[PDB]
This record gives sequence, structure tokens and C-alpha cells, in this order.
Amino acid sequence: MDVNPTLLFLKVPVQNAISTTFPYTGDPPYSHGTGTGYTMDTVNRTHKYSEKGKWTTNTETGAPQLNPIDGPLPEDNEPSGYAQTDCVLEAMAFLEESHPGIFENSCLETMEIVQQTRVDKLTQGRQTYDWTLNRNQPAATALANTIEVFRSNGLTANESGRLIDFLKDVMDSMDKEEMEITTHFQRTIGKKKQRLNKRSYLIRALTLNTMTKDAERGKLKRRAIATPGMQIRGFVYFVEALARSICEKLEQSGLPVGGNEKKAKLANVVRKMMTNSQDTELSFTITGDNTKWNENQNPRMFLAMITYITRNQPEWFRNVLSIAPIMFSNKMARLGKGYMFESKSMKLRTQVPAEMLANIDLKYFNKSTREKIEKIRPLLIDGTASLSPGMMMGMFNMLSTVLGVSILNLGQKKYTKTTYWWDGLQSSDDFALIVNAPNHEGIQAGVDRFYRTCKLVGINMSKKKSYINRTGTFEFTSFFYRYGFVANFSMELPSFGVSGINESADMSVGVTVIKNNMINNDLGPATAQMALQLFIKDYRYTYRCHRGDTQIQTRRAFELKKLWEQTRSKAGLLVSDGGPNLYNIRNLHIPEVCLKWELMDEDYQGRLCNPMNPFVSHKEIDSVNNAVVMPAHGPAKSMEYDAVATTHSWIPKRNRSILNTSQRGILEDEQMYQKCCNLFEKFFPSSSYRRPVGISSMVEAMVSRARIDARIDFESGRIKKEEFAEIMKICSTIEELRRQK
Amino acid sequence: AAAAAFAAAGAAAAAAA
Amino acid sequence: YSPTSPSPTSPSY
Amino acid sequence: NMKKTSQLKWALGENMAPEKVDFEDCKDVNDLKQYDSDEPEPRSLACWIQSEFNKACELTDSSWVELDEIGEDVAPIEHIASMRRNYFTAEVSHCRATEYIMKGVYINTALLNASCAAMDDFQLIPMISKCRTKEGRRKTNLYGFIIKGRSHLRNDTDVVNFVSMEFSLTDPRLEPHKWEKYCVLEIGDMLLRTAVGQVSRPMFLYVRTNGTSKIKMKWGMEMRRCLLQSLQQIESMIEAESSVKEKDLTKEFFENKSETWPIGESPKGVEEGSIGKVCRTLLAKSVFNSLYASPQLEGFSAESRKLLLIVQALRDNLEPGTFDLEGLYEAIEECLINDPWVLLNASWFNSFLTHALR
Amino acid sequence: FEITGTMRRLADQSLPPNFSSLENFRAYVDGFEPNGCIEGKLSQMSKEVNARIEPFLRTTPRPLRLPDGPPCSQRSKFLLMDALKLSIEDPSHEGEGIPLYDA
Amino acid sequence: MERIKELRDLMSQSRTREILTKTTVDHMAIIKKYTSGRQEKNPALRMKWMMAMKYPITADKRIMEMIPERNEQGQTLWSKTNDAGSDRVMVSPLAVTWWNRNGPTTSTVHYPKVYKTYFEKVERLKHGTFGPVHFRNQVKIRRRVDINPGHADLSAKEAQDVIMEVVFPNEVGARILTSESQLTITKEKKKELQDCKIAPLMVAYMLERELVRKTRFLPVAGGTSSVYIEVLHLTQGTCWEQMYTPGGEVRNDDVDQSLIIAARNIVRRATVSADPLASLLEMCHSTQIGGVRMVDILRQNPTEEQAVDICKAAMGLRISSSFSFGGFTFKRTSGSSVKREEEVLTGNLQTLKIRVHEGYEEFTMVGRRATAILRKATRRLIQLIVSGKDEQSIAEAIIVAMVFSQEDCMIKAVRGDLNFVNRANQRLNPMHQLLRHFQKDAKVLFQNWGIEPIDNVMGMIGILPDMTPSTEMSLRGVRVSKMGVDSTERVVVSIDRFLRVRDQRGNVLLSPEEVSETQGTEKLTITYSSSMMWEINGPESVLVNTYQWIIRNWENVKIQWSQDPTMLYNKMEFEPFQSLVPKAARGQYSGFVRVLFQQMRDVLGTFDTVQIIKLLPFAAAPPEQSRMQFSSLTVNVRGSGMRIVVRGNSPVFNYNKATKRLTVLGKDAGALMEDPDEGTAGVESAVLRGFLILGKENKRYGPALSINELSNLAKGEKANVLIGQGDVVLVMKRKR
RNA sequence: CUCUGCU
RNA sequence: AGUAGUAACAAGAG
Ligand SMILES: *O[C@H]1[C@@H](OC)[C@H](n2cnc3c(=O)[nH]c(N)nc32)O[C@@H]1COP(=O)(O)OP(=O)(O)OP(=O)(O)OC[C@H]1O[C@@H]([n+]2cn(C)c3c(=O)[nH]c(N)nc32)[C@H](O)[C@@H]1O
Repeated sequence: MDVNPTLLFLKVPVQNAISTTFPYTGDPPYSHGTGTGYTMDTVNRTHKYSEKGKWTTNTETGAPQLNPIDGPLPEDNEPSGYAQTDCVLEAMAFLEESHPGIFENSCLETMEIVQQTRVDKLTQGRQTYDWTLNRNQPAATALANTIEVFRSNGLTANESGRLIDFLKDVMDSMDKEEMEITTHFQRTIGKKKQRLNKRSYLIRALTLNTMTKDAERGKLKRRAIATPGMQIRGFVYFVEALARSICEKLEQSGLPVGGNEKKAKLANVVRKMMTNSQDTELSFTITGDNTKWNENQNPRMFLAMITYITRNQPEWFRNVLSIAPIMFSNKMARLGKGYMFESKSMKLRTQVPAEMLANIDLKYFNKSTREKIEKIRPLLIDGTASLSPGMMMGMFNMLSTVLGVSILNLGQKKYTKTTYWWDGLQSSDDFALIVNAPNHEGIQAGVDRFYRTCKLVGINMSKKKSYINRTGTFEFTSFFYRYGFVANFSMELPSFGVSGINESADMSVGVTVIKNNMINNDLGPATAQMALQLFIKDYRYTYRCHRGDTQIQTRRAFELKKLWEQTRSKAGLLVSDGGPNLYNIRNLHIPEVCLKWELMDEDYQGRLCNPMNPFVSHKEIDSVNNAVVMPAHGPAKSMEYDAVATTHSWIPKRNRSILNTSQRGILEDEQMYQKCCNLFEKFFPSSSYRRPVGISSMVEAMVSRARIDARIDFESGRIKKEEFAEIMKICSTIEELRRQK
Repeated sequence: AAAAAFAAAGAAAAAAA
Repeated sequence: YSPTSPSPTSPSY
Repeated sequence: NMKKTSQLKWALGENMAPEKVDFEDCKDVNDLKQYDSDEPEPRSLACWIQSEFNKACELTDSSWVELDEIGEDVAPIEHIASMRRNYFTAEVSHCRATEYIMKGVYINTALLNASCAAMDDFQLIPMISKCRTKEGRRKTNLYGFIIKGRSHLRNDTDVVNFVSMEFSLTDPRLEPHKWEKYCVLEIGDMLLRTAVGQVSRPMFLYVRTNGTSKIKMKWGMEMRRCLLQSLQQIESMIEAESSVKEKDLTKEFFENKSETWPIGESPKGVEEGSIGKVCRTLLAKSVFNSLYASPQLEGFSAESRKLLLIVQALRDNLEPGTFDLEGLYEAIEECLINDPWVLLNASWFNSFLTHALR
Repeated sequence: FEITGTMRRLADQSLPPNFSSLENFRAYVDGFEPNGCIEGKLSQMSKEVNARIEPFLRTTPRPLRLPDGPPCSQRSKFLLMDALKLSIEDPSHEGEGIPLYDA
Repeated sequence: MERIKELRDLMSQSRTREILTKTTVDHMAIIKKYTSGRQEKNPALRMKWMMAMKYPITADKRIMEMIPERNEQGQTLWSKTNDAGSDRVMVSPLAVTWWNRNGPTTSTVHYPKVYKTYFEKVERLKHGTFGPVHFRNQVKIRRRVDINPGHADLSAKEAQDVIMEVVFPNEVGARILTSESQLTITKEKKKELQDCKIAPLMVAYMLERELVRKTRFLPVAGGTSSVYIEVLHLTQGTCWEQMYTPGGEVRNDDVDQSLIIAARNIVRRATVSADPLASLLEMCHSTQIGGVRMVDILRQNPTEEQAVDICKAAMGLRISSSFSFGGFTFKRTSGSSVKREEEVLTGNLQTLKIRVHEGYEEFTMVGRRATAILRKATRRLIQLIVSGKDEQSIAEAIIVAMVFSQEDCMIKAVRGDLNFVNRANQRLNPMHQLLRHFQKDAKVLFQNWGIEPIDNVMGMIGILPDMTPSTEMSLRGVRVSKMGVDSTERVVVSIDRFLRVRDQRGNVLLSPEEVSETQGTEKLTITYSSSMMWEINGPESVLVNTYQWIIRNWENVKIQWSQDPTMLYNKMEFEPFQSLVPKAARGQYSGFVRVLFQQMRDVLGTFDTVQIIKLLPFAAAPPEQSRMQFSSLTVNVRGSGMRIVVRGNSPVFNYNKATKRLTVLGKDAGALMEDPDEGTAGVESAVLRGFLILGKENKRYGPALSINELSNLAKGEKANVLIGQGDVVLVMKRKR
């Protein structure tokens, strides 16, 4: 009697039990050590798929560049980056013809976005490469460093607050003959200044930082991802904005819509294909990813698509949209941390930075790394490898799906000019293509035509992990369609458990996750009760907030027991204070504070909901009652939760490991910046709720506001003559401090 | 008196200038 | 409900 | 704690890391060579993993989950959910895989708490668990001990070593290959009382210097999620029928045992288990996914899921076609290297193919 | 919003091989008009590059081949089925008490 | 003053002084987010790790003076260390528990007022009513619903202005509240929020939640109103529905919309009945909207709608014979029209399929600030006389009349980006989309409409496209009257058996034909309380439940079909399905299916249970003899024609032979028990009227033939026909 | 001897 | 030793 869970599929169809095929209960495979090997492998692989292209040497950066555009046509089914300019232009032209005015309307919408977009938009996003520090920094921090460097270099055209002005400053910076930056060296703190030549700054402005994608499920081997610099992101935002505007106007483009919007759009489109197909016509659906999609999406083709899309538009708009593909076509990839060398005989470790691989001897490496270094050495320049071809983890997902949907629209009977035709859905590298043809031979001919056309445009379908079946069931971006999308709960299992925001936000998020899974992922009511019980147990263990009546011993047990004895109405206690769990299927949508409000003791209610408690801290409105959640698959998600701000809405300790590094000064600067901003809010309460405006320094605004507030308070009598006198004298002293400096 | 039971759409018009 | 199905681990000593 | 003896310093890998020195100070070292990044040496499948899974699917007379009390039910749907949850808890509490869940969760949480709190000292961590026998007694049981070593866990993948000492009654000599990493000591004699009478049996102690990473401990603490992965699926397989029949079929499925699913293979062919057997099997599968988690498991699961979809399309007479089936097979087979769990899953998939196209 | 200086050289270098300047490429694409270039290229490409569909019949899938090394060994952090437990009647409660004093 | 003292101290420090002086208010938005710390990639792991250290929490410095460093047990509540990247100090959870235990209490009477939304959730769940739970084949459709209804009278911008007034009165700026609703809500909120110590930012966020409407795409099965969406997890499940009625007051708009939806469904279903009036009465007396009986809401809800009006007439209630459109109530004073769908090409080169009303007709338009008399023909505005109070109202009335005319120049006047499918590719109402687009801008519409010569018509001065009055020229068929011409009367009517509403004179006022064909979603959950609970559900639910009922009763359905199929076809359980079947093709489909069933009965063997299941619902309608051959049967589903294929497997109707299970639209409907008398043996004999399917072709009787032309065969001869998904098969004209 | 456990 | 797997941990920086 050998039990075999897989045999369950003999009765339950695979899709209906697809959740069993997801091991997401276990830990995801993480990456150990450096990502330099993965970056080198990616660069070599990208240059291998385009080897038959043209080799040139950039005249500005001096690095070799490879152009596969209009290269020899593919002669084999392997991935190939030889995209044809004529074919891509033809695909875009036919997309325009089939969807008249799409490019024009999208261009105008992008025009208004470009007009009304501010520099602060670049603050969104995470782990942005900071060229000034040669490391990844938070997007806001990298933006601030770049702005400060530009100001110190005379690029004082960004104070207008418009992103386009910042882009103008970016170009002016690249055109400068020299640059000055500020770096800290400790040997004692030294605020040294470094001078960068034109070529070095150019190389470090096109540089693309690389790391290893961690916690990635479904892949045995780890892969390297990349994040761009501050200069690139500005133009990338506009490019993406235009591509997303175009995508929203395409029925086959489901990328911009997400979640249940994505599922509904895909369901409607597949239903339309099943409907408009002739009854007598044989219908098939292909499921597949595109092999080496990111490695083959050349940026020159993106430049061609942008130039075609921006036809007849104002020349400045064409420039703003086309700059990003230009820069990416001349991009560079940082290698990363480097490698680690060990000596067993002498029993010692060492880390060799990736910048010194262009000269280190090859005897220190194993065979695989030996050949990767040998192959990538020609492209190494100033610690970075030239990666002109391909798109290393490109952010042009929107543009790439525009190209895919253009090729997908090429399958209309007015374009195929044959009995067979095709349509489907495209999203980044994933696609689900439906072929209708009178007979199986027609289906095969249509499949071959689509595959060959994709090869022409540079899209390489992955024959390895793609398959065709009769229309009705398919898969698309981890969404399994079986005559209708089926719920796959295993995807949302990692979201369960303690989120780790705070006691209140984590209770609210847990109950909201259970409720959302009931609504969307077919979480039954009994299983919902199970999930609630398990989440409460995990929450109590994590937060050491077991019920006071329990004998469990923990460093927080004494206080909870004292509170339990103190309270008269036990039911009113929150779970974070040893109170019982009153949640159920009925009230998963009610915050615990409001759920237990009537049961709370008056004094306990006041203490818990005291607005003057020091635990609660409020940042800008954009970071209130919301959290960032990372699903098993997909990008970061902004989850909003309903929670009453109580003493439990505290902040966890901040990682202090930067205190014993040469770059502590940034932390100090952050502290001071906060010290200033919080005072500005003390003078302008609405600064947090909505961003303030003005050109004057903070000191001028604060002192003027203080003076006027003093006069109004005096007139209303809220302050006496002496208080007004002291306020005025302090303001005059502040003025004198500003003047003297 | 004169009342609208249910008014859909954004209303108004940019023609008036 | 008592589950049923058609002690070296936890013995009595 | 535990004095830092020679034996503990060795078993816990004290001072085994090489000294981190600047490269320019050791470039001339003769054998300074990049870290070893060789391919994991593949191994073979053995019947012991199958026996482990068989036992994990077994029923135990002692309950293993004591869940907290949710808000009192008011809505009729809440009462229906309460009844269904009672059935699910009755079926699951007695599962051996639930015992595995509890022991693993406790071990991982204790190990992480000790790792954070005491980062320089070797800490003794008893392997405790709590069950309620079928007579109401609440026996507290000990499985052995864990000596956690130094735990200066900086990265999420950093490793803390620990010596695990577990009691057992199985002689390793019988199946030595399963215990390649253990040093097994015979430490006692256990007078087990059986039906015929009393039998004296040796009592061994499996000792090994295992290791765990911070992320591994964190996911160990959340092994209770396995309970959901199984139970939710079971509910999804009940609700469908309840929708077809326009009635609540939880009682019929659990008590009447009307509906059975193909859950195992015996020499007689394919054996059909009730809803409870299927629930226990899925729970065991999820528990082992948590225990034997690895990149091999993830890759194989993804590729075998793709192949399962193809085979299902074949079963649905959708005449599936492939563009490179040998490539897909190579991708699947590249994920079968060392982990016994992944190899067992591969053998299960092969058996399912055998019984699915016949 | 002009492209000049370093960006002008970068734009010139970031073009298909036949073109030599950004303005030339812009003029070419502005005057571009589809004329069956895709069909011509499809004709040019060798017939070997095709998505041939091999039917997946009941006799198509072969069994998976497992590695033939030494038998796999136990790798769990604790014994699963072989584990023996020393217990006590002491009811106490889960999470309550000192695990050491229990042990 | 504390803050000015802090400012002076900051100016004292040289580096902080330089930061404050150099940085501008605009640059604050950038340096405010200046952080060295990065977003934690797996916060759960970090939180689990940090709950083991002594002081994981961070609190304001003032904590050190308002909480003892250690409690009576000696455990250190807080420490001296300063949090990294801030002036906050480290703190243990013990501190928080201590504060909640013996901390400084204050007044919290304001909290329910500022968190009004959450306590409203609590209250309306407290007073909610729970009915029985029904296990049904729930079919949840993904659609945009509202999670936060907001303050409908106030748009998002008005809500933001009110929030600024209430929370930050000094930082309002130049904005001034104009809408009376703004003034009243600002007033009440300011009075309520008096001496509220809660952080202004939290109050502002809660007010944004309360006032600003927020929508979300969610799979739903009942009412889409917020009061029902928030409890969606509790109410609608995969296989069950929990009849729940949220407590408290319900928005009148939601009840009106739900009543309209219920009436439309009931009339559409009742048309296909043998006694439509009695059936409609029964569904009215058996239906409840939002937990309220539908019988007693019509007598108290004046919402104008041809379906609502038909229902009112069935109960003897006086009707209005009016309908809303573009915010104007239209009453058809004279004339009649017939609905028919027709395809048009818009001015933006987009192709639409709009429902044109053939026939001359005259309407009276009543609006909040306008009133007009209109006369129109098929896609032609014969005449329009407006009496708006101000130029804006006149323009609104003119645009509404223009769109209502459905004129070709109206359609061709569309310019710019106008999409008639939402981001989910659901077909929007073309009339509403055109109304929205033209109300956004109408210059093109007026320019392209035409100008008509106008004489000195007393008190009827013409209007020009630029909106200025003119005497000699005006927009074609448009006049402006200054007489302030300004219907509500409810005329008692008699409704016949077939739901044709006639006034005393006898002219047909309302008929089911003019009832809208759209299948909308109710704002409040509608419950039907008859034996077959799915009479008034959407299309997909009706299909799934019809096939499920056939499966369940299959044991008796087989015997009835074999010995007495006429009564089987009569079975009322198929009527809602027929309501989904297009009216034009109902009789022909019924005749074709009945002929196929009869030939299956006559031919020995060739019994196909799955085929009978598939085709039985189509046989309900009276037969209509015809020689046409059907490759698929069409059913209306949310404006789309789902094609059920006669032979083969299609997504609409699936039979998995491996599981022997029938799935409809992706929803399981049950399994068919094995029937030993089936014996398909390849030959079906239940696909083509008068033809027997031999099986696979043999390329001797003919290469191939099409289904429609195949009727050329006289008798006996065998030929190959292309029927199905590209599967040519051999067939023969039945002997008889 | 101090600092850090995602920098 | 051991964790682990294509590169690392088996503390690191002063
Ligand atoms: O949400 C639906 C509808 O309720 C479900 C809702 N709604 C209608 N009435 C009210 C109401 O009084 N109060 C509220 N709060 N909500 C109401 O608005 C939506 C209605 O649109 P929808 O159902 O999507 O389609 P339809 O009903 O057809 O609307 P529309 O296409 O705009 O047409 C409205 C009426 O116009 C009649 N009609 C149009 N034309 C051009 C003619 C015509 O030329 N001659 C005649 N005799 N009638 C015409 C339509 O038939 C329909 O009656």
C-alpha cells in the first residue's frame, strides 16, 4: 500500500486540483553568495544570440557594442536577437491601421502626462542604482543625491519641479566635461570630493546594477536581475507611460490591468475569440513563454517603435520618448560583488571585487567561471560589461507587450490572407495564442507562420516549455484556465501568517487576507475558520501576546497578566493585550478596535486610544493604513488595510548595520532631514496631508508662518503680550542667524 | 418641481466659451 | 466523530 | 547553555570558517582558488522515503492540534462552517503529519528564538511536543535535544549549526544508507509492553551535526500553513459536489464514505481512499514539501505541473501537441539530483503516467 | 527638448546597422509604408525554422529517468517515523512551563 | 513657543542651518523621503527575528519621561539608545503593554465620529438580519463594484476641499466652498470634530475614506452595493448563498436600480411564459429586493422604467409611461417605435452596434434645470424645443436630444479617444458613452449637425452652435422657447395577458418589446423564493442551473422524453433558458431540436444522453417547421451570442468522458450516470435534420460537403459532409 | 574593548 | 564535519 498523492489526478482534473502541485508551503530557493557569475552568464548569453550581428566601438564610452538588427535571418529554432527593422515597422503600421488613432491619442495623453509630471514621481520605486555611491539606494535617496550633485555642478534648472526639466539637467550633466561628487572615507570621518571625467561619468550614468533574484519560485537555477540608475529612470517613466497608454487601448494587452481586472479582461477576450470563431473551424490554443525574451528584446527595435509611434508629433516629444532606448542601447552592466576565493591549505577567505576581473589571473577560477571570464573580458570596461544588445531584466515590459500584441494582431484574416487566423493574449514574455483554421493542416500552417513572424521580430517562442491543445483550456502568467479561470489558493498561501508590520496592522492584514481569499480564491468557510485560528495562534506566538489567563511564560507575560487582572470586561481586550479572539466569518471586515469597542473598559479604551501616546508615528498620507506585500509571483503589491491607529501601531526597530560602515553620514543626514521636516509640519500641518509648494527656503516659510500665527493668536487672545514679544524676538534672532550664517 | 430622476454621464459642455 | 481506517514510536514502558 | 567543550566546538563547526583577509594580502597563496561550485552529486531513490510518507499519512490515537476559539457562531453559514471544521479537525488532529508539523514548528521557533537571544553560547533546546491522548490526558513528550551553536546570522541564508540528538527504536544497521549523516549510539533498553507480553528492545540515539538558515527556520515556524494547503483543497473538492447536489455533503463524505478518490497504488492495483484518507495524504504531501523544500523541489514541481497539464489535455481528448517534448523531459529530469522527496515525487509522477494512459 | 552633444553621438550609435544618424532614421521611418516586407522575409527564411507540432498520444510520454547514484539518505532536521518520545502523564498545557524542566 | 524655539535651535546648528536655508519648499517633497533604510523584502521574517530582541519597537523620545524605565518586575521597558535614522528611542513591547495597563487615559468619545466608516460597518452588521443558507451552483462574475460609496453629491475634488476646510482651515488656500452640500457637511463635521486631539492626518485620511467614492473589481453574485460588498465573503460562496440583509438605511438610488433590474428580469422571463401576466404576478409576489418584498416596493417607489411600469400595471398601480435618459425623464406623448439592433461606424473610425428605434415618435423632456418637447424619426431629430433656464441647461438639453436622436452626423461627430469597452473589455452602453463624450465637449457635434433658416417665430428664438441666441438661423430642428414650458400624472392603465399595457382609449403604451434587453447587475441582492430558485438570475446562472436540473431529474427526464416528450418540452423549467434564446430563432431552434429528438426516438439505438441534455432546453418553444440546418444554437449572454454546438464539444457545453462530468461555461453541473442503452456505436443520428451520421469519411462517396448546401441530397445517397471542428464525416439522407 | 544580525 | 548547491555560511567591521 504505497500512497501516491499524484494518483488523485486520475479522478480530479489537474486544474481543479492544481493547488496540490505548488510546494509553496516550503521556503523559496534563495541565492547564496555573489551574483557576478549570473551577470556574466547573462551578458555572454545575450551576446551569443547576436554574434552574427555587427560589432562597433562606441565613440563616447569607448566600449564595444553589438548590433544584431537586420542581421542574417535565423536558420535554426534556437533563440535569436536578429530583429528586422522593416518587420517591426510593418507590425506597428498594421497595428495602427487595425486600431486607427491609437498612436495619436496615446501620444497626446503622454504629452499631458509629460507636462504635468513632477520630479517627485521618481521617488516611487525601490532599489534604484545610485551612480554617486556605486550601490543600490532607495529611489528617493538616489534622486536626492543626484539633484544635490547637479546643483553643485551648476545644473540649477530642476527647481521648477518638472520631470522634463530634470531630464534636461541629466543631458546637460552628461555633456559636462567634468563632475564633482562627495564621498565619505573613514580612517574619524572625511568628506572627500571626487572628480569624474566626461567618459567616466558617462559610463557610470549608463551603468546598470545587477543582483540575484531571491525568493524566486518555480526555477531550479537562480537568475540575475538588474536595476537602473537615476538618469535612466526619468526617461523610462515617460516611455512606460506612453506604452501603457497604448496598451490600455489594445484588447489583447492585459498587462496594464492587474488582479481581477487582469482575469476579467483575459476571460472576456478569450470568450470573444471563442465566439467570433466559425463553428466549422478547428480551434486550438497555444500556451507558452518566450525563451530568453528579455535577452532578445533589442533596444534599437524599441527606438524604432517609439519613432514610429511619435510620427508627426512635436520634435521635442519625439526626443523625450526616444532618449531612453538610445541610452539603453549604450547601456553597461555592473558585475556585482565579485567572487570569493578560499585557501584550504592556509585556511583563509578573501573576496575579490568584480572590478578586478579584467586583470586577475585565470588560474584562481574553476572551469565554468574560467570560460565565462575569458568570454566576457573583451566587453569589460571600468568594472562594467558592455551590454548593448538584449534587455537585461528590462523595465520596458509595457513596450515589449505592445510589440507582442502588434505581432498578435498580425493574425487577422485580413493580414494572414489565408483560411487560418490567430489571436490571443500577450503579457511581457507570456502569451496565449488561439489559432482557428478549417483543418489540422491549417492550424499547423498558422502556428508555423506565427512562430516565424515572431522570429523575424526578435520574439523567440519557447518550444521547450510551450504546448498546444484544443481551444478551451490554457495557462497564462500562472493563471490556469479550464473553460473558465479556476482558483489556485496555493499562490496566496505565503501571504498568510504574520505579515510583520505591527500588532495592529498585522491583525488587520491577516483578517483582511482571509476575507480577500474567501472572496477571490474560493476559500471555503470552514477553511476560513481554520485559517483564522492558525493566524491567531501564530500572531500570539510572534507577538508574545497570549491570553493573560494562560500560564505560558514569556518576557511579556507578566504585563499581560497584570492587564488581564486589571480589566473588568475581558472580552474587550485586544488580542495584542491578551484579550480573546472574537473574530469569525461574520466580522472579518471589521477592525478589532471597532469590533471590541463596546466591550472595552473605559480607562483601557482611553489608554489604548490615547492620541498622545509615543508609540504611534505618522508619515505622509501615502504611507498610512497601507502595506507592501510580495506575492509568490509578480511584482510588489500595495495592500490597504482598515486599522484604527492605537498604541499598537508602532514602528519596528530600523536596521542599524549602517552604523559601522563608511557611509554612516547618509544616515546622519537622514536624521537631520527628518528633524527639519517634522518641524515644518509643526508649522504647516497640511504638509503631510498634501505636498506643500513654494520657492522660498524652509526657514523663511516657517518664520513668516510663526509671525502671522503669533499675530492672529494675540488678536484672538490665545497668547499674552509677553508671549508675543518673545515669539517676535525669537523670530528676529532666527533672521539674524540666517543673515550672519 | 422640475427634477431629474437619475442623471448619468459627466454633464456640462465645453462648447460654451 | 472518531476517525477510522480499514507501538514502536510511542510505547508503554 | 553548554560549556564550549572540544566535542561541541567541533560538532558545531567553531572556528571552521577561514579568516576573512584582503585579497592583496593573499594573492600569492598557492592554492587560493574560487569556492567549489560543483554540481550536487546525484544519488538514487530508496524505499525509506516512501515508508516515511506512508507513516506520515497514518492515523494516530493522540490529537496534535489544540486550536484557539474563534468568535461564537451566529450566522447559519457560520454553523455549517463550524460543523465542517469539526470534521476537518477530527480527521487532521490524529494525522502523523500533524505531529510532524507541531514538532518542526516548535523546533524551528525555539531555534530561532535562541539564535537571536543568545548569539555566542551553545544552548540546549529540548525537542518538546504536546498531544492529547484519546482518553483526554495531555501528555508532554520529549523527542531528544538540540545543541544550537553560535548564531551570528547576518544574512537570511547564513547557517547556524546544531547537534540534534533524537531517541529512536530503529536499528540503523538494518538500513545504513538512510543514516549516512548520523552517528547512532545505543544508550538504553526499552521494555515495550505488547499484546503477547513484554519484549526488551534496544534504544538508540541518532546524533548528527545538522544546520539551518534563518529563512529555513522562519518557514519552519510557518509549517502550520500546510494544514491550509490540504484542508482548503479538501473543501474545494467537497463544495463542488455540494453545489451539484444542492446539499451539504460533508456528512456523507466523512461518515458515509460514499465518495472515494484514487489515493494509492498497491500490488492489487489502484486503491481508493475516502475523503479523510485524501485529506491526510494531501496534508502529508504539504508537510513533506515544507520539510524537504529545496530548489530541486520547486523546479520539478513547476515542470511536472506543466507535464501534468499536457497529460490532462490528453485525457480530455483535446489532442494536445508539443513542440519539444524531449526538451521538457530534460528540464524536468534536471531537477532530480539529490533530495529524496523530489525523487519520490518523480517516481509518483511516473506511476501516475503509467496508470493514466492505460 | 533637444538632443545635442553627447546624446547626439549616443543616438547616432544607437541605430540599425545601415543608418548613420538619428535624423536619417527618423526620416526613413516617417516615410515608411508597409509593402510586404514581413512576407518577403518569411519567404527568405529557411523552412527548417518552424514550430512543428508532434502529437502527444497515449504512447508518447516515456517514464522519467532517475539518477543512479548511491541511495538517497535522510536529510530531515529530525527523525520522522523512527523518532521515539519519552512522555509523562503530567497534563500541563501547550506553551506552558519550562521545556527544560519538562525534558 | 516650543516650535519657534526648535527652529532657533536648528538654525544654531551649522549643518542643519545650511540644510534649512538652501532647501526650498518644493525640494522638501524630495528630501522628506530621503532614507538610508530600504524596504524590507520579507517583512514577516524580519518581524519574527526582531520579536526576539529586547527592544524592537521605536517610540518618541518623550516616552522616557512618561513611562518608567522598568516595571515592578524590573524588566526594562525602554532604553537610552537612539533609533537609527531618527530621534526615536528603542522600546520593548513591555512598554506598550504597560501603557495600555496603567497609562494616562483620556476621552475617546470622538473616536466613533472620526472613524465613522468602521463604526458604521460595526453598527450595520449588528442590525443585519440572517436568513437561511442555500446551497446552489453559484456563478460569480467579475465586475467593478463599490467598496466605499462615498458622498455621492460631492465629487472627489469637492471631498478634498471639504477635508481641507475641516482639518486644515488655514491651509485651504484660495479655495471656497460653493456647493451647499459642501457647506452643510463642513459645518456638521467641524461641530463634531471640536477639540479633537487625534492627529489631523488621521482625521483627513478617514474623511477621504468616508467621502471619496472608491470602486474595485471583484467576483460577485449578489448586490453590488457597498453594504453587500463588504460582507461579500459572508454572503456569497462557491457553492452556497447566505441570505443576509445589512441593517440601517439604504440609498434610494441603489434600491431603485435593483428594482429596475428585478423588473427587467421578471418581464423578460415572463414573456416566454404561456400566461405572461400570471407568471409576472407570481414572480412579483415571490421576489424580494434587499430583503424587502418586491410586491410592496413598487407601490412606494416611483422610479420610472418600462419594466417597473409593466409590473405596476400588473398589480393595478397607476403607471407614468416614462423613462430616464441622460438625466432627463422622457414621456412618449405620441407615436410608437420598434427596437432593432444595427451597426454604425463612429467619427473616430470605431464600429458600434447600436439599438435603433424605427418609427416616428414624440417625447416630453423634463430635467432639473431644463424642459423640452421633442419629435424624432428613425435616426432623425424632426424637431426640438428647449426651455432651459440658463445657457448651460439649454446646451445640456440640446446635447441629450442630439444623442437620443441617434443621427448619423451625431455618430460621425465623435472625435478624439472614445472607448466603448472598459478596461475589462466589457461592452459599454454606446448611448451613455456618446452622452459622456459629447457632454465633455460638444463643439464638433454642433459644428457638424447643420443650421436651419429660422423666421421670426414668436417666443421661439433660434440658437446657434456658439450658444448665442439668433433669430434668422438656428441648429437644424432646434428652437428655444422663453415661455418656460413645463407629465408627472400617473394614468391608470389596463394590462392584458401578454403584458401589453393600454390606456383607457386602447393605444399600446408599454409592451415587453420596448423593455431594455441589457442584463445589468442589481445594487441590492435579489432573492427569489419559488421551487426553482434561479428564474431571475443572469444568463450564465440560468444556463448552468437549467442543465443541472436536467441532470438531476435525468432519471424521469429520460422516461418522459421516450414516451411523452410533448410534456417534457412544456416543462416550465426551460422557460428562462428560452428567455435567453433570441426571439427570432426560438421557433426554428425548437423545431430543429424536436425533429432531431423524434428521429433519435425512431432510430433503434443511437441514444445519446449528452446530446439530449445539450439540446433539451431549446425544445421548449412551439415548433416552427423549416428546412434550414443548424451547426450551432445561439443563446444571449450579456450581449454576446454563445454558440452551443450541435455535434462536438464546445466551451459552452462540455462533457468530460474521463470523469463523465458535464461543465457549462466552466461551471460543473454534475455527472451523468452510465446508461447501458446509450450505445452510440459511432452513429449519432441526432445532429442533422433528416441525416444519419455514418462516422469517419472514406473518400469514395464525395470529397466533402457543407452543412447548409447538404440539403441538395434527395434520399438514400451517401456523401461526405464537413460538420464540426474540421472533422469531415460520412452521412446519408434518412430513408424517411 | 566598542559596533552590527537585510546595508 | 555539517547546511547547502553553480556560491556561499561555518561571524564580520573597527
Ligand atoms: O443601471 C441601468 C438602469 O437600471 C438598471 C439605470 N436606471 C434606469 N432608470 C433609472 C432610474 O430611474 N434611477 C436610477 N437610479 N437608475 C436608473 O441606468 C442604467 C440604464 O441603462 P442600461 O440599463 O444600461 O440600458 P438602457 O436601459 O437601454 O439605457 P439607455 O440605453 O440609455 O436607454 C434608456 C431608455 O432610452 C430608451 N430609448 C432610447 N432611445 C434612443 C429611444 C427611442 O428612440 N425611442 C424610445 N421610445 N425609447 C428610446 C431606451 O429604450 C431605454 O428605455
